[PDB]
Amino acid sequence: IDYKFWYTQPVPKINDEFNESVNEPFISDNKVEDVRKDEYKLPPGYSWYVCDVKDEKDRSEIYTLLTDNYVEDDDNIFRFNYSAEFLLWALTSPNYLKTWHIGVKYDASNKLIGFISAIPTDICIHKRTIKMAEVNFLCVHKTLRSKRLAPVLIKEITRRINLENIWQAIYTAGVYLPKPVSDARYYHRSINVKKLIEIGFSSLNSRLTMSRAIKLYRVEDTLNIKNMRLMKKKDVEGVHKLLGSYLEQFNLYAVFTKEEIAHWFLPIENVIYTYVNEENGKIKDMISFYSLPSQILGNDKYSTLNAAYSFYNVTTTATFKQLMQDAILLAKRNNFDVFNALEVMQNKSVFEDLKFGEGDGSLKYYLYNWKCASFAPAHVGIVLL
Ligand SMILES: CCCCCCCCCCCCCC(=O)CSCCNC(=O)CCNC(=O)[C@H](O)C(C)(C)COP(=O)(O)OP(=O)(O)OC[C@H]1O[C@@H](n2cnc3c(N)ncnc32)[C@H](O)[C@@H]1OP(=O)(O)O
Ligand SMILES: CCOC(=O)c1cnc2ccc(OC)cc2c1SCCC#N
Ligand SMILES: [Cl-]
Ligand SMILES: [Mg+2]
Repeated sequence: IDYKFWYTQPVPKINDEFNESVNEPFISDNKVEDVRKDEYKLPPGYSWYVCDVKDEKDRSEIYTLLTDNYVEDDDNIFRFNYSAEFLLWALTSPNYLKTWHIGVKYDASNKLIGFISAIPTDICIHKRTIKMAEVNFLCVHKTLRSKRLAPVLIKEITRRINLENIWQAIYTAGVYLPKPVSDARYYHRSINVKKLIEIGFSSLNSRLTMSRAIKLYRVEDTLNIKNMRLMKKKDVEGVHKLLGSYLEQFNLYAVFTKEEIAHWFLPIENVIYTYVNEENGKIKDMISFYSLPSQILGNDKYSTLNAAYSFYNVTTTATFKQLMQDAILLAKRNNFDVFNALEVMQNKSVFEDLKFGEGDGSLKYYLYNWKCASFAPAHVGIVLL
């Protein structure tokens, strides 16, 4: 492809490769005073809108746009269906900016037809910590595709981020764009196998009959780490220490403050689940996963796939395998149908033993305005929503 938008942006060209001695911006010495103060032009009949995600009705508009128009799998079986409470959690992290939650309305109907968002975070890339924006939830209504609206949303959010003297961003996508810093496949561990077969995701064969599949994926309802329990506010200092220490080994990770640990990990039912093991007043192990249902397109029995996605997991008292077997059990106890994980951090090491299957996509990780060496996905230490 020609990437005629992306080639105007400060990202690597498709054949660029940089060695470990290079870890810097494409464009440095940027000046906030020089940033354009005018909003980017939209086509006639469309207007910018600043969404207030803490207002239930604006949030509901974003929820409806994404439910009807967001990411589908390659096979068009599923569309992601982030909940409105999830959107509130994802977008109102510490020191978030309302003005980075950008909608576009079609004036004649007053309906939201496009969205993009970012939140601020400190990202460590090859041992250099940089303030970045983490961009997510880019969406154009399905009736307005291939009209070049996405570059207008990208340029408008870049402008507003640059007004805060932030000049780098991190983002992920299942599409290939110039140019990933790493690329991680999805893997899935079936929990409710019969439902996964019925909706057309999992398969059977003459060796693996339905009863044999159910037995294969059966799990014992006993934790390997007996005192794993939901995280509470008392555990924030300990989680900050256990996770922060663990993440320092990776080539790309977020540098969480204590306030960020409280926001990203304290549990919210049907949104984020974090469990900890406390021994002697120290947090020695943690499991976390978030809820991301998919709408099952056209299905008359099931409308929703409830899926848990692995977030951050660290063990110092058990094996990683035993930890992840406990995460699958915790997701099963919370009614999830499947447990999904990327091949980042230590995860790929347990996929075969814990009977995960390889999915069809991969998720590519990108930086904006940063040149550096790429690296294998076990050296990625960040999970975006
Ligand atoms: C310093 C601050 C920096 C801040 C900004 C950082 C960068 C943030 C970047 C955003 C990160 C978002 C991360 C995130 O949200 C997580 S990835 C999920 C993105 N959302 C979806 O896939 C939802 C369903 N699809 C859509 O809504 C549309 O297809 C979208 C809106 C995706 C494209 O709408 P469209 O109607 O299909 O297409 P046009 O308007 O005609 O636009 C065509 C151009 O858009 C480029 N494109 C397509 N998909 C992209 C994607 N996923 N990222 C980046 N760029 C993407 C494409 O390559 C082409 O450019 P090119 O001609 O050069 O090839
Ligand atoms: C059954 C296992 O879960 C998925 O395969 C799944 C479900 N819903 C989606 C909706 C949109 C979608 O867009 C790529 C993918 C999925 C996927 S695969 C990649 C995410 C994971 N795991
Ligand atoms: Cl322009
Ligand atoms: Mg378009």
